[PDB]
Amino acid sequence: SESDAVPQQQQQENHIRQHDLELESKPEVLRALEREATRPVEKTVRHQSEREREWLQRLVDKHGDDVAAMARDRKLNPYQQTASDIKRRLKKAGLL
Amino acid sequence: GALKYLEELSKKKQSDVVRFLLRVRCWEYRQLNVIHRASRPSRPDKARRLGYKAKQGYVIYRVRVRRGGRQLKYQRSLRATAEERVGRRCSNLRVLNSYWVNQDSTYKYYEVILVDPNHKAIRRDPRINWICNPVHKHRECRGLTSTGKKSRGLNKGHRFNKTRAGRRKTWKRHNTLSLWRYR
Amino acid sequence: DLASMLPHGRKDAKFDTKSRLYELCELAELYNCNNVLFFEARKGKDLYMWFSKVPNGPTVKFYAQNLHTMEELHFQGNCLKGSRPILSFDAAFEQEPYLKVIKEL
Amino acid sequence: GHKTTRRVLKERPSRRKGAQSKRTQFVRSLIREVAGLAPYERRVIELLRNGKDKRARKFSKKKLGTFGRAKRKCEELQRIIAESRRAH
Amino acid sequence: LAAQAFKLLNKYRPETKQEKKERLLREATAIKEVSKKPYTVKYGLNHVVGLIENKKASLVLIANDVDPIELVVFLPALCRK
Amino acid sequence: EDPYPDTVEWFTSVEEKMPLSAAPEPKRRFIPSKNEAKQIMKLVRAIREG
Amino acid sequence: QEFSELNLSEKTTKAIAEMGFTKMTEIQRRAIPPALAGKDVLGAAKTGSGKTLAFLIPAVEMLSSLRFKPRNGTGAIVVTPTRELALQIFGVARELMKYHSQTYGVVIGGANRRAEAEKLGKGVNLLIATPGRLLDHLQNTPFVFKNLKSLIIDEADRILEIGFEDEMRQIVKILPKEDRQTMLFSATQTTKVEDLARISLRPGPLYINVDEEKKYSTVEGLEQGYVVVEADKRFLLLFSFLKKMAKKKIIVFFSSCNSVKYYSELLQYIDLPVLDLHGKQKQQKRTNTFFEFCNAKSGTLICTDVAARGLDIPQVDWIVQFDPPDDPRDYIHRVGRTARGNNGKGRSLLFLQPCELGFLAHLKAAKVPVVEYDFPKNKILNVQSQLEKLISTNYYLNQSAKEGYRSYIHAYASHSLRSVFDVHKLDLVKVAKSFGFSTPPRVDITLGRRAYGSQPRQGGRYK
Amino acid sequence: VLEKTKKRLTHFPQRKYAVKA
Amino acid sequence: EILEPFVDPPRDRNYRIEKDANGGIRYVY
RNA sequence: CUAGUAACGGCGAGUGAAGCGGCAACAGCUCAAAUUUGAAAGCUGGCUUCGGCCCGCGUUGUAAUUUGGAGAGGAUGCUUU
Repeated sequence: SESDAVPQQQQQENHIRQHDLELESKPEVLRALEREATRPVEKTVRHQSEREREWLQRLVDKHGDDVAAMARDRKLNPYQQTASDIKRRLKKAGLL
Repeated sequence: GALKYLEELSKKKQSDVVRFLLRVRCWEYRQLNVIHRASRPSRPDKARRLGYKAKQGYVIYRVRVRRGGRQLKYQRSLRATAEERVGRRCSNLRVLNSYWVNQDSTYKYYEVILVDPNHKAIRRDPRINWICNPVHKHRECRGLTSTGKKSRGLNKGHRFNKTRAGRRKTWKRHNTLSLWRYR
Repeated sequence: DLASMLPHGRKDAKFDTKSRLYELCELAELYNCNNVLFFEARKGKDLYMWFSKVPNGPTVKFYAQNLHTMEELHFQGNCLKGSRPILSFDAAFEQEPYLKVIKEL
Repeated sequence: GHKTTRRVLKERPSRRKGAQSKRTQFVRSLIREVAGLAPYERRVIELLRNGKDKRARKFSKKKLGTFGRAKRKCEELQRIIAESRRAH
Repeated sequence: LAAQAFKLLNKYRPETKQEKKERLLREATAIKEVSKKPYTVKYGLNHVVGLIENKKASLVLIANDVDPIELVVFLPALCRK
Repeated sequence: EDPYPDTVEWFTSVEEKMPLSAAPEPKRRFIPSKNEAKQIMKLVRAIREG
Repeated sequence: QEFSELNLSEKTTKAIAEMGFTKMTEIQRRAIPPALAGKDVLGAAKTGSGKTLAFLIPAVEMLSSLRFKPRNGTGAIVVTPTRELALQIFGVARELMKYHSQTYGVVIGGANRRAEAEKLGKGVNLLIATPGRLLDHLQNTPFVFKNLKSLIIDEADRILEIGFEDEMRQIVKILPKEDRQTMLFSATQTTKVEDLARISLRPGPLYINVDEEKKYSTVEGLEQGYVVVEADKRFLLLFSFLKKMAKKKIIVFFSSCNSVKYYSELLQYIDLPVLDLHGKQKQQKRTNTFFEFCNAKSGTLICTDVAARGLDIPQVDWIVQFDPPDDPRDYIHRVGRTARGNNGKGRSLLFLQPCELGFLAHLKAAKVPVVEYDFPKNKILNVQSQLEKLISTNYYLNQSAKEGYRSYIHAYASHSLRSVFDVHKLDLVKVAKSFGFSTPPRVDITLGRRAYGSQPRQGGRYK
Repeated sequence: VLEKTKKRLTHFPQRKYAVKA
Repeated sequence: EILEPFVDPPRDRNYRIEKDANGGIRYVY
């Protein structure tokens, strides 16, 4: 039952994955293609530069783990990146 | 912003200062030859919107053409005539575009933007290698410039039924007697 | 033809249809005219005529259908350009009220 | 004809594709005041200052070719006269 | 007035290509083996007119001999306003 | 009629107090230059390669 | 009765627990059940009673039950008098819908028209808006409102006092009426309120009358202090004031949440130990900071007047009003009483610009004693150099200053008492210099003889 | 080729796929 | 002369107005 | 296919399309209008040990971003090289 009458609620199963689509007695070629599609692939995880690692290391050494303080700092943080940006860079690097 | 201000001047070109400038420049153009070289355009805003670039290989040529009747009117515009004269003058360059710069009681004055196809900066720039391609030889002679399209009626609508796809080609297509195998 | 026939009149052409009828009214005020005869062509095929008493007078719209102009060589008649005509009104213009208004305009 | 539910479309950015921005208004007025007036514009200015509004409107129509253009040009010239009076 | 303006402008003349590349190499070697915003004279017709429009300019100097003169006709007036 | 009249500064008589554009200033005008950052990095690459 | 015993959705219950409100208040206790039942209600609660939550709970629960999505348009419409109350309601609504999926939006005057138009085109289910700008958007911009189901009118007496009668009646006639819950909160019940109610609500309203009838309006037992400060020394005077009467309890009232945020951050840089309270914060830790301020010895609270209306001011030494008061009459009586504060001698001073000296004749006609202050010019701690350096060197300060400046300007524009607080007497250069700028950033201060023979219109459709 | 088009073809290349009967 | 204390101080023609056929405002120029 | 229809015509001779529909093929984009302004980051030539050195063009505007069923800027958190 649809209180608001739009067929789109029937048809449904604000951001979407845009570089890939998340997908859920037959010919041998079709099964081979299906297996090739479903085969796992190498991650090839992107990593970080040496100077970025050094900068994050110094920032952690000085300000501990206070995202507000690291955003507040000027000398160690010339590029006035946001505290959330710093937090995700630290998480990706590995150290808290 | 300066180009926007220049565009507004060109809009109110009949104003006092612009009238004075066109007067002085008309005297200068009459004193110079019929066809002559400009390294820098008289109307830089118009040149920029028409495609002139501050690059080695872009030149402006200023040309004066006789105005008036040919009561048979010469169907080619004075702009097209100036571009064609520029082509015969410097056949080596390619006519990028043209724009009116001044007019008199006997001559009308145009400035044409030309591109050098043999300079490797022009070859490298992927926005101009299209005119580097050999298909654009003598666009002014084949009527491929803006004046050419305007005179050929290359526009969409019922007003341009006979010329939207080529006048002579449309005539031929309508007057061919096509006969199929199974009639 | 009507301009030749009407000697207290002024001819003018190409009124933008996107404009307004009271803008026609300031046009008539500019020309100091107390009556306006508006020709509106629809489809470029059908004529619409507006007779208006300019300042605050009632206006009449008719549709003109069948057209024959002075330049056709089957009329065989000619008169003075601007001389006074004999206005020959029909009786319905004398009984009927909206025909009263049409007769007055 | 057929009964279908109409939707509400997003405002196309192609609307108002002319000019309405304050910066362009500034630029246009500044270019007006630096450049001046055409001979016919100055004639209509003189007519409006003398008070011959009808004559100015007729002259503007004769020079331009359209009633709307004549009215508009009389409008800019009138605000120019008013602005000059305020400035003085 | 011209001389005094030229004195200040020379004390703030832009860095040339030789010393700019030299300081870039300085920084690169420092990276191998801390500054403030550079203050320098701003040049360019479009850049300066935008700066004036945004009221970021403290003083404007205009060449008297721009051979397309339309490039400048509006500039003193816009500066004034 | 005076042929060549003195210009009246009707528009420019009023000084405008405020800048034209309300577009927010981008971060690049308050952060150091990534263009020079990339140039320095390229120079460091060149020095390492000798 | 608590929010827990009232049987709501799990998302709403978790949101309420996260905010921290456990015991329901008076209106929140006997208004939410009828509203979720669906009966149209008129109430006379006073600001600070939690009516914001009391009417947001039914709207949010209804949206969650009806399963609204951004493509369906507006489902709940909030009509608010001023943009500060709009932002307060917006913060509360964000707190409620933190766990839900329906979206909330704000449409206020003195804001980017194209940005609001794009917002509405994208789609908002719960929209808080001001009368005039709301009506303009309904008349001019393309967005979905055919699925509207709930309409709250907050402080309709304020709305009518400001003068949006025509706007509100046009809003009522334009918005759909069938199957629509109508909730209307307004303290005073005047003839304009009677008319607005009779057109708005359905034949059977449920009426709530526990307005605080013991209004202790003090007509004589008050002494109002005022400081006549130039526009470009306002922040410097505030700074010198705070330095000099540190080790004393201070409460300063600002106008807008962005101004509160900018002053808080700037004072943090310029070394002012300060407790702050503004909208973007979390409700729980706002309560924590208020508790700390009440149970502290010294300290200074940076909060806005609209929030101080709901706040219960403890015993403090100084009550300062830096920005112009939102409500002059309520301001005078309420905060003079709360400032003088029972036993301890409490003092309440207001900042007056040289263009704002009509408030003196205002108070004189109001029959209240006033006292002026001197602020010797050499005791003003000139730190404007450091201010301009920081504003020019820090981007986050640049933003916070720009939002604070524009919010102050728009509030001053949509201030009620225009005769004293008219924007056209302000000097934008000096107000920007007080905010720390050298050039005042772009803010729009705005935010006969008809045709010959032109008869009126008896037909034709325009949209 | 232009930088914009290069980035576009780098990040959104032509994909290789099939439609099942 | 602010009568009420805290409220704001209360604060060429070309057409003649007449009544039209439909009981609406008719405009005489 | 519309179609010898509309429309035009010493309305005689005659002239004479187009929308739609079924197909074949199908692919979208670059600019001018913005301040990189915390850094002309762009390009021509000759000199080479071919790796990088100059000269010149150019701010009267060369790189990056952007082109109106758009976009920019911040915040924001995912995903690509």
